[PDB]
Amino acid sequence: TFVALYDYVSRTETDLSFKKGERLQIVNNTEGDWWLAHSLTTGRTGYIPSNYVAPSD
Amino acid sequence: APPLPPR
Repeated sequence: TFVALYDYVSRTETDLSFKKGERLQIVNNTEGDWWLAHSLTTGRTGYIPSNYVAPSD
Repeated sequence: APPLPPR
């Protein structure tokens, strides 16, 4: 479980848009430093830039 | 914000 440190606006049809503070579960790293993530906050799933999140405490 | 990684 990770937390968003920034907002992120989707730039592709498979990205996940998220707000700062959202809690995310990492599904896989099938896009490299782009991770497939599921937002516990919104229920959506999509790719995120891994440098925009950090582990939940 | 930091730069987006290459995809």
